[PDB]
Amino acid sequence: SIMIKKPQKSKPGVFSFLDPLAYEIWMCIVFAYIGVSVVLFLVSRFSPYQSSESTNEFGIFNSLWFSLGAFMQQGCDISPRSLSGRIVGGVWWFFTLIIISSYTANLAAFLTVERMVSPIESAEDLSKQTEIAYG
Amino acid sequence: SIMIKKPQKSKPGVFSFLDPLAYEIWMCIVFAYIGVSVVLFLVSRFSPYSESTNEFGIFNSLWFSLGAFMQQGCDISPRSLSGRIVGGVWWFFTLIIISSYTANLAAFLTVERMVSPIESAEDLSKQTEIAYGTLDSGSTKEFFRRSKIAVFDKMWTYMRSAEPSVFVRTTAEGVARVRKSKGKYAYLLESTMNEYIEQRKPCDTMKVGGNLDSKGYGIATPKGSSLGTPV
Amino acid sequence: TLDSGSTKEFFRRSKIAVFDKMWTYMRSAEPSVFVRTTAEGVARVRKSKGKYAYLLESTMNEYIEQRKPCDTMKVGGNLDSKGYGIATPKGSSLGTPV
Amino acid sequence: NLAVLKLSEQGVLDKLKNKWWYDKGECGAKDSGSKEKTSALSLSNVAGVFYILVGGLGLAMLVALIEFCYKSRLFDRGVQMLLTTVGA
Amino acid sequence: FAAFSLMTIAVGTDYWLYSRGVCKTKVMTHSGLWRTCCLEGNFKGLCKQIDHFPEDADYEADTAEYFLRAVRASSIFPILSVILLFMGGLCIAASEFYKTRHNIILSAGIFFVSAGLSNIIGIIVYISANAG
Ligand SMILES: N[C@@H](CCC(=O)O)C(=O)O
Ligand SMILES: N[C@@H](CCC(=O)O)C(=O)O
Repeated sequence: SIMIKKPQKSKPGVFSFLDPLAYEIWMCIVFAYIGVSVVLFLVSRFSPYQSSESTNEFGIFNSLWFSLGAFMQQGCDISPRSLSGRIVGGVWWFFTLIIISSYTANLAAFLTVERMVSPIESAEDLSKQTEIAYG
Repeated sequence: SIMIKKPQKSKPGVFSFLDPLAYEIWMCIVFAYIGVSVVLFLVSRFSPYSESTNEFGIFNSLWFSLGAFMQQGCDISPRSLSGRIVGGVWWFFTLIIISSYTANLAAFLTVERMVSPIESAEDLSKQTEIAYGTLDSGSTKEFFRRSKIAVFDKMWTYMRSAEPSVFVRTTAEGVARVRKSKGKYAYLLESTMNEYIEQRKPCDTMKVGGNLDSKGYGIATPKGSSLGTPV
Repeated sequence: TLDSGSTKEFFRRSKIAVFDKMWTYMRSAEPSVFVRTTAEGVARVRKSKGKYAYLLESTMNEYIEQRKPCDTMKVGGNLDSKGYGIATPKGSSLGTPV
Repeated sequence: NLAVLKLSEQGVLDKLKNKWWYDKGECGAKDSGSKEKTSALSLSNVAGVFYILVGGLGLAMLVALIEFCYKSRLFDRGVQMLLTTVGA
Repeated sequence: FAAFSLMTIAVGTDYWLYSRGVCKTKVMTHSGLWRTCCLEGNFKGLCKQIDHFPEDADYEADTAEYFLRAVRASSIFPILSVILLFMGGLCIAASEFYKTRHNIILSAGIFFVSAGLSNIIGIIVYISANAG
């Protein structure tokens, strides 16, 4: 068997808050966040028929504001105000209910972890590197 | 039974709801509140070009940030680009802290009970830290000498190999020794003595574990006299 | 266990009290808890639906775990330290070169 | 040869190994590995959140500074068709 | 002026915290920025200048424990509050001269804002590397 020293308890780093959800889920979040806002932009501003276009207040940037607003639990001032953008928005509300309730289930367990580092185990870097001696 | 010093438990004070965040975090969340609201003021009233068009100010902003922090909504929203791009940061900032707050308050409201040390005397055979003794010229001290159960044998081995004397001469001697040993010397006695010492002031002692056997007190007579059967 | 087996002899000669009560239950059995070959007990546990456990050696155990249909499982730890060896008749000349 | 097998048969080796390795569990993790502490959150846990919070402020202020810079002093409906055809 | 005075008094200081440590090797501690000065012992008031040198498992480029120490035992964020604070104090002092351009004192307050933003970072990193 190989004896080495004790290591020191590595505390979690800076960007650990996004730790309980794996990166792929975060990727799909950003993609769905773009898609929902763009689809909601498309449903409005679609020649609504002297107000024939400015019936709503949803531009692309207002929608980009609304989706981010509805995700983090504080709704904005405006509302979809017509049909068929709202069966986007209700599905997005269902999405933001099911996601962050799964986010905040055991968050405090992920900010005090302190797992170890373990440089070598099956030695073979004692062949490879030149740094750590052994006898 | 086994008597030890009762560890002094802590009571929840009056402000026992500010517990799952420390006072450093409580002052930094106060600082950053002021900072975010005054930055949102600065970026709003900045001569855009007419001037009274936007609705924000120092006062509106001071309770906008509060109404965004505690989830109670608002009355208005930042409409300028940098106002929106500063508001989203505060929206992200609250979602990490207040979630941590509730999810940890659910951890403080489950348990308050201590982890209960050297119970059931097996770690009294295992560890070498806390000592323990009996009464000299005593039936318990004789019982561990004559006992053949292996854990009791190792306990007798530790008691006979002692530096200094783990044994005492009278009961109150060992009582005072455990009251001053600060959890470094256990004590062995009988359960009636144990519960009587528990039911007195200063109540700093404690019975741990269960029992070990079934002894019994009796009336003793000389062998063969006539008092035996009437007693 | 297996009949004509070292484990079945081990529980007969064992003196630890839990093993003694296990031997008592094994000798007081209705029907026979003992089997004749290894695959017999394998099939018996595969069909007993958690009503008949089985005792064998850990190498047999991990080999049966690493096959299809993987419906078996090793539980607990070990119990002792046996060992396989090469066996020779007593006194012949093959002993020290083997 | 006949003696060591008796001690292997009767578990005396197990008893001695337990006595001289496992009854003297002294240091740390063997004893305290199965206990529980609840929590108390310190600032060292939550620091990058404040870092992000402060950096966002400077970014937002920098945005309005160059906004006031530009408005102190797409394009060509038309070439938007060029932009979308090269983008497609 | 009050903020500049209080920040300079706060930077040039031996007394921020109080804990239990040593004075000078090879105790209730009157500890501050780098002069971890001490009292209540064999001698009272010998101010050892401290920096970082642990005896670790040789963290090579462990950045959140290294670059953090680098910003810690060289106060650059707390010192910059003084710089911006006097830089804006000059601009509010230069308000009277070169006036009637109605633009200059806007530049002043930005320094006062950003100095606080530097201060709040300095406090966080100091509390961070006290427990670091
Ligand atoms: N009844 C016991 C008390 C002391 C002991 O338990 O050893 C006796 O007289 O011996
Ligand atoms: N190696 C053992 C296998 C059977 C058993 O463990 O009882 C033997 O030949 O006896």
